[PDB]
Amino acid sequence: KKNPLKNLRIMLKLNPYAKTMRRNTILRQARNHKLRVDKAAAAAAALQAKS
Amino acid sequence: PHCSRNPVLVRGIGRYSRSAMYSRKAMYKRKYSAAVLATVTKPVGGDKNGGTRVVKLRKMPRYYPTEDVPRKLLSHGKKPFSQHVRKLRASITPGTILIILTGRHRGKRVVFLKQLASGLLLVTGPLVLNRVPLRRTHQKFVIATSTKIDISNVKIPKHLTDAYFKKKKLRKPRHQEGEIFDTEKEKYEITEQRKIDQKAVDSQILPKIKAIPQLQGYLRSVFALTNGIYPHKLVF
RNA sequence: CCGAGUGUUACAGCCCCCCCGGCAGCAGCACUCGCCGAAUCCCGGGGCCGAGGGAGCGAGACCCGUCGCCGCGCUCUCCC
RNA sequence: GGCGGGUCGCGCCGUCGGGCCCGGGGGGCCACGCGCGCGUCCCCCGAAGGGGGGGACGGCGGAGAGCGCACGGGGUCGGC
RNA sequence: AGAACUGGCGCUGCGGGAUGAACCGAACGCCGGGUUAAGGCGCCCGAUGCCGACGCUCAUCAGACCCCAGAAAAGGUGUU
RNA sequence: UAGCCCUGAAAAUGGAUGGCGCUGGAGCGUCGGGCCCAUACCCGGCCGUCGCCGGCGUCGAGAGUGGACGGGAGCGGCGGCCCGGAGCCCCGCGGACGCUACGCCGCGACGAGUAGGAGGGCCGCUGCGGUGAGCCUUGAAGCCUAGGGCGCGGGCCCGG
RNA sequence: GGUUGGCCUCGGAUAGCCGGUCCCCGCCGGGGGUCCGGUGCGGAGUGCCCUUCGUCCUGGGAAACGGGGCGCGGCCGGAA
Ligand SMILES: [Mg+2]
Repeated sequence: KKNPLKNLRIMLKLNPYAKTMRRNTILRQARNHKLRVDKAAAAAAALQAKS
Repeated sequence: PHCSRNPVLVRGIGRYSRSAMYSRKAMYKRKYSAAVLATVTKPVGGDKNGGTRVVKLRKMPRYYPTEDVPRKLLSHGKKPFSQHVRKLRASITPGTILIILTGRHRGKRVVFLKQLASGLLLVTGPLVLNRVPLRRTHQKFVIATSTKIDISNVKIPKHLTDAYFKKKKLRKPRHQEGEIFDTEKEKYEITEQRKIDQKAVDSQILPKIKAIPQLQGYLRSVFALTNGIYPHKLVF
C-alpha cells in the first residue's frame, strides 16, 4: 500500500478529480504570488521615485 | 514530430487541462477510423541430391539444464545506470574551486570545469600548481569553496568523455604461471596522448588564474584542520 | 548666570488620558500578537532504516511477457 | 392599552441558494459529425395556431485502425 | 481477625518507584527503524551544556515526589 | 491570619533525599519549549497457530459473467465487370515450473502462562514381522574430540 | 595510545586593567596625580607556529642575526 498524498497517481487511482483540484491550487497560489509582489513593488517603486 | 504543447509546472502535471487539450491538439478534426522468416532454402551443391534444403537454423538447444529458475515479475522499469539523471548541487558552477577529499590527493584544491555525461564531475588543478591531471572525481566527496574563477568561455575539447577516463585489463592467459597476469608489472603507457592534451587545456587556465593575486598560492597550498578549526564554523 | 538634585503650586507654556469629526494600506505584518486554522494548501530539499515478492485473452505467441489499472505527451489534417 | 404565539404582503441583507432561468449588448469547462427531425424548451417571423433557427436530450433521423513513447503507475535494479 | 463491589499478585515478565509479590504505567513470537506512556533531564546514568520564566526559603537536626519507611498540640519583632 | 524556616524533637555496631553532594538551586510552589527509553504503540521482514480459501483446465489450444446453430428480411466490411463469401493453423511440428491432494498456494488476524488437557514429533532407547540385490577386517558397536555442519528444539550427520 | 604545541601575575566582582611624573628599596621594584581602554581587542570564543607539495629558473619588498649540531667548552637559573 503506497501512501496517498506522498506519491501521485495513487491519489489519482482513487480520487481522479484531485489532479485538477491541484492545478487549480498551483495556479492560484502562483498568480496571487504575482499579484502581491507586483503590487508590493508598486508601492515600493512609487516611494522610491519620490527620491 | 512535435513539441510538448502542455508545458509542465509540477513534475507530472500539465498546465493545460483535459478539455483545453481538446482544442490545442486540434483533435476535433483528426478523429479516425481508417483501416515468420526462420530463413529461406539453401542449395544442396551435390550429386544425386536435389530439392534444396530446409528453412531451418537456430535449432532446439543441445542440453537442457536439470533445474530451472522461474522468470522475474518485472514490476517497473527501474531503468539502468546509463539512463538515470544528472544532478549537481546548488553550490557548484564551472570555475568553482574544490577540495579533494577521498582521493590520493586529500585536500589539493582544484578547479572545476564541467560535469560529465556520467555523473563524475571533471576537475583539474593546473599541473603547474598542483599535481592533478584531468582526473574525474565524485560529486559528493568534494567541497565547494565559495571563491570562483572566470572560465565562462574558455574551451573544452569534444573528444574526452567516459571512454577517455577508464582502465584496461584483458585475460589472455588462463594458467597459474609466475607472471603477474602478463600486464601487472607494468605502469600504463596511455600517457603518450594525455601529455599533449593537458597543455591543450592547461595553456588557457593560467591567464584566468593569475588575474587575482593571491590565487596561485591558494591552489599550491593544501587543506588541514588543526586547532581551532571546526567545520561548522567555516564557510567553505 | 549656566547645569544638576531635592522640595513648593500649577493645567500646554514637556507630555500623557478620554471623547467629538478623517485620509494613506494593510497583511496575524518592521520574530508579539505567538490567535485559531486548510476543499479556506501546496512546492522543493536534505537525514535514517529497508528493498521481501510466470502479471502475455493477445499474435496460434516464439531467443527473452519493457504487462494490467491509473495519469499521459506524439503521429496517422495543416499552418506558423 | 402592552406582550409572546400562527400568518400576509414591503423594501433593506448576505462572494445566499436553485449550474437556474430570460433576453440582448478575459478566465474556466472528463464539453464535439456539418449532413437534419425523434421528444422537450426557447428565439423570432407575417400569422393567429404553422414555418424557420438556437440550445439540449436518460431516445434514433443521421451519428473504428491501433502506431510508437515518456511514467511518483500491480513491494528495486545497474545494458554502474 | 472478618466482609461487600471491582481490580490485582498467585500463573506475569518489562519500564518506573535506589532496593520489593501486590504501587504507577503496560501486558511478551524473533528482529531492524520511528514515536510515546509512567517517569525523569548536576555527575554516577541516557537526557536542560535551555542566556528556561515568576516569587519563597538559610538549618549550630535545612529541605528534597502517591502507597513509602519518622510526627502533633503549642509558640516566634526568623521573613514574606 | 497563614506560607516557608526555627523551637517543641530522646535510643542503643558507624549511616542514610539511593549516594557523592547541593544554597543566583541539584530546595520548595506555579509553569514553557526542548530532549532520553519499555518485551507498550506504528511500519517493514521472518516463524507458527487459527479463521475463509485457491488448483486434478498440463485445455499451447484452453478461455465461458449468456451460448448455439438455421433456414424467411436487411448494416458496414470483404474480393466489381453492381451481383457476391469457411480458412481442419502453419515457413518454425512449437510453448518453463508444478497437484506426496495426508501435498502445495494465497490473503488476513493474533502470539505470556503454573496446575491441567489436547494435538504434533523425518526425536530418542530395547526387541519383532516386513523391507532396503543395505552396511562392513580395504575396520562394525562403543568412546574421545580446540574438526566441519543442520535443526527453534528433542537430537542427528560427516572428518579425525 | 595519540595525530601541532600556549614557556606561569596577584586577586577583585557595589569593581577592575593599561601606560605614565613627584618622593622609596640595593640602577631596577614601592605609594599618590593624571591619561587611556572597559559587556574585557595588552581580549586561551584569544594568541603564535601555522593548511610547509617539493625544487629549479628568475625578478621586486623584508635582512645583517646566519641556524640546525657530533657541536666545542664555559656560565647561573630553577628543590614543593
Ligand atoms: Mg504443565
